Amino acid sequence: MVTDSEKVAEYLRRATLDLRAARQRIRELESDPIAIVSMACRLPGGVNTP
Amino acid sequence: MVTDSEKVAEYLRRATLDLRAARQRIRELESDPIAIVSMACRLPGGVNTP
Amino acid sequence: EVQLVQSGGGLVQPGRSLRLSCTASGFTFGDYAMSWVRQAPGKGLEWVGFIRSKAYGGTTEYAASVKGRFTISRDDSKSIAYLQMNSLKTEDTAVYYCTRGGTLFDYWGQGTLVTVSSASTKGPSVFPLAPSSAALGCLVKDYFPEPVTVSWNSGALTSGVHTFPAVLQSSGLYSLSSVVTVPSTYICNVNHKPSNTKVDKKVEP
Amino acid sequence: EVQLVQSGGGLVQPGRSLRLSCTASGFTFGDYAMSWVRQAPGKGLEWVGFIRSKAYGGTTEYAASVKGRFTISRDDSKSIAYLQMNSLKTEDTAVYYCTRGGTLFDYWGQGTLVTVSSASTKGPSVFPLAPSSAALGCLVKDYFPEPVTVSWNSGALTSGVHTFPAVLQSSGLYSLSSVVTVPSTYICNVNHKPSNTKVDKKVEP
Amino acid sequence: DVVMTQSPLSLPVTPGEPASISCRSSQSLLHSNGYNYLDWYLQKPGQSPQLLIYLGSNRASGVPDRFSGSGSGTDFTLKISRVEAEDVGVYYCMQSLQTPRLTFGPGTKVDIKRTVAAPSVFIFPPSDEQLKSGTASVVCLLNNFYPRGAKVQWKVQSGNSQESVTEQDSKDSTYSLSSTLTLSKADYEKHKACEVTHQGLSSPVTKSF
Amino acid sequence: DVVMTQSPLSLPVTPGEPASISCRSSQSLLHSNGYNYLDWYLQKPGQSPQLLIYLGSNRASGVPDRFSGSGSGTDFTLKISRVEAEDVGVYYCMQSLQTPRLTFGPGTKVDIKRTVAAPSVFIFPPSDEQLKSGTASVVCLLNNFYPRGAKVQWKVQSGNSQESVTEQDSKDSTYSLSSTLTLSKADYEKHKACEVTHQGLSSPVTKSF
Repeated sequence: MVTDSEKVAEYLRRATLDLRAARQRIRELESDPIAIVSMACRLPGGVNTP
Repeated sequence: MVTDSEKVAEYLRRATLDLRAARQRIRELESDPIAIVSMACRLPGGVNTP
Repeated sequence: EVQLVQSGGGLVQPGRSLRLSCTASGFTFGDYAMSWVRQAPGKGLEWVGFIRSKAYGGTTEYAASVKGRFTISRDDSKSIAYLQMNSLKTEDTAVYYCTRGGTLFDYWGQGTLVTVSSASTKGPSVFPLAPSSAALGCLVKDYFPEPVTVSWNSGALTSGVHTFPAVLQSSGLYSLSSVVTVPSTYICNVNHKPSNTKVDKKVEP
Repeated sequence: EVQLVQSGGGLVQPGRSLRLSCTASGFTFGDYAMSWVRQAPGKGLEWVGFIRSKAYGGTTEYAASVKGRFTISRDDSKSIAYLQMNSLKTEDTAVYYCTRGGTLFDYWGQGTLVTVSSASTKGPSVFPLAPSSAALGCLVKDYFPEPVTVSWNSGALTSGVHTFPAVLQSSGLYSLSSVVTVPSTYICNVNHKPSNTKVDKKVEP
Repeated sequence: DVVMTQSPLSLPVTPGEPASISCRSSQSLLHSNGYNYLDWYLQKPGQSPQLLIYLGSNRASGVPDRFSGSGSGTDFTLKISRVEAEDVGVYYCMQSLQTPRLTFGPGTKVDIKRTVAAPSVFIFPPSDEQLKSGTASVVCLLNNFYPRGAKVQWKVQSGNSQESVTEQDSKDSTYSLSSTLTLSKADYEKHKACEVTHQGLSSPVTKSF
Repeated sequence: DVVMTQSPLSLPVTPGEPASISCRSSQSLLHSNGYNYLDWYLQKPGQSPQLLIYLGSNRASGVPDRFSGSGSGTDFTLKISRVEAEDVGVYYCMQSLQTPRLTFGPGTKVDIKRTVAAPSVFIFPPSDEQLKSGTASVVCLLNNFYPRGAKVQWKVQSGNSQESVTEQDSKDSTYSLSSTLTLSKADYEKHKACEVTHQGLSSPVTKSF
């Protein structure tokens, strides 16, 4: 049978994983890095590509 | 002296409070209710107040 | 994201062996105990056994009904949990779920059906359920294995139709019945791929 | 937001009593054990005692140095924890912190200074620390209670100044010294409000 | 000294409105660490089980926040603030004080609330194509009733009938049932009906050849 | 059988750069539940203590995420990914396996890294205004050194000196110290200097009347 410590390990793990997922979600909403995937342009002197 | 359960109670409490604060932060960033505190207007026919 | 991908079941004869696998992805498999839980058709969920993580000794426990026939193992390098099933019996027929956790079952595989039977492939027999005085149907009897599909009028009639779950008879063959309601031009179309059998039958008094 | 607001300390004579309070806001006080921790001037943090929440029996524990003189209680209706200190001794002089938690001290009050002394209010004596051959200062000796402030040239000279923490002498009176460095027109201005004493003194060989 | 939980057998629900599932244990689940060792699971039809709530009142990441749990000691509740139609299935409260749990138990069958409806019963006789074989199948159908729990008895009997039930209909929210009495052509000729019961019926109902 | 922790006595740090504080316990802090019962606290100068990390590696809500902890068994580390100047103070690692904790211990004194500097020593004699009173104060000043730890001895002695030290200067990041030898005008006339030590000095240093 599972001891009390073995069960606590699983519950506390779930609580810290819940926290980790919430914190990741905060950081995405606030400061997720944004890729510049490409560029295009029309500029003077025929500068029509980057 | 404090038992193991009494100490676990305090640690698990901190983990669930950390989670609760993170979840509240998510809900603020995503869907915090916004008060309309006042209004003003200029509309036809001299309708210059709400 | 967390995934538990199950494979390795299917049809097996009594006395024979099967090994089910659960392939994990998206978490550290080696940190979790892993459990097997099974569900006989139309019944409740029964605990089969579980294996502890290496952090807690890597040992197993088993339900008394499978002890000495089933064994659980794990491969932490491939992130796979196994259920080795020997000396299989008809009452072992079930969907077998793998789940993460030994006490808290916080993520579950999609399940693997294991059917233990000595039956041979057999096309069904169709027989009509006709009225007399607003309800008729077909009886699709004595086939193996599942499934068998049933439409009415080549899928034109759907309203009022009820196709029932198959039942397993004492003979080892399945049987279902489809019905539909209409008062006062009625065919059921029965299809059993495993034996390459198709049948249409008209229902009237 | 969580707050722990401390009050009730100050100056007290040996043998007398004081009750410190910690008034909590912004959380459910009644769910937490509450602890007292103290810090003698310039020393480490010493555990004084704690009280359990009602959920764990409401009982207390105490450091052997305060047992039988100090008692902790709580009022869950007002959200206050108390430290009752009787038979106070000079070595009880300290900043007393209240903190939430009996094992994990996850939120701390701002601290309450408790000074145990039989000394009378006494204005300081100023004496010069003059050079001979780039550093001079003043010695501000024999005052009570703290604090005493020190500027140089009515706050015109700040560069190179070092005003030292007061030290408590065996007599029960404090003494600090201020110094400043300049090579090759130098007054220290000393202010001791509790006795309404002001003093300026010129430093030269 | 075995620790069991019980919850209601069935619970009709209405989307838009709240629902509550009660749970009682044979023994306090309150641990010295302050938590109740009680978890809630859901098995949707044709899906695998999923965790909802752990240690009485903690909602796992990703579970919709319309689910919450409360209670203490021996009495617990799962609350849905506003039911959605996708919430039907079997809910289980599972104690974790004593392990292993050998079974999840019968759980609470949640389905769509509707007005009671009685089974429209029908009896069908064995076909002649089948009697030529050597066996006789006679069917008794109980169509569109609510809630589940329609019973059938035969009188040509025991140990020679099998029954089957549909899932709750997506349209009218009712169930249907088929029973099938099986005897040999011999034992069939040697005689010359099915008795239904159901709460939506005033009194039992029979249908004979 | 008492459970103690030890961390380094001092740790100069550089803002912009990482810092690590090690911790060793006399006994494993690993519990059967999988966690190490080790918490980290910080006391900034003139402020009350604050929690940073609990159970070895969990960061409490509101603590800056540049702080983390790791380790297991008897060996633990607090890591600051990039130190800020506001991070100076005393760090404490505290075991929670055995309670109560009677003391927080000496902790690790974190201050601003700079190049070693030796104390510019000065001796001042008692004033005449003071000798008229009846007591003699002679001061020995150790100005602008680094790190802390400048020692002073007197030879007119023991039990008649008191010393004081400033906090790390906001500009040059050094410390200063004052010692003060106190004897009666009697015992003072009856004789007719202070010996410093410090790592930034090649050898001890004396200054006499």
